[PDB]
Amino acid sequence: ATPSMMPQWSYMHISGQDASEYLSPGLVQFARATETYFSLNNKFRNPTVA
Amino acid sequence: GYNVAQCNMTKDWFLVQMLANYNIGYQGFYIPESYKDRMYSFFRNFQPMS
Repeated sequence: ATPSMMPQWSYMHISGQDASEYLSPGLVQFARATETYFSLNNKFRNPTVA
Repeated sequence: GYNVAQCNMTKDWFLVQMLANYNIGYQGFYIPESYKDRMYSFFRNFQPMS
């Protein structure tokens, strides 16, 4: 079935939106502002579906 | 016990060199990528002996 049928898989980031979506946009801009000298590009996993 | 890497070097100097040549160290340590580590770099020419 479509994954959004069950909410848990959406809650644990198993299926649903990506990294850039659920975050409050201020923090996304913050991360994109300091990619070099203080990373944050691995603190959240964004799923994929076939 | 300020020695590290099983050599006679204090931690602080190791951290300073790693930062100044790779911006690496505030988030652990690992092996920097090849193209960012040329011949005259720090890491390629560091040998501890005992």
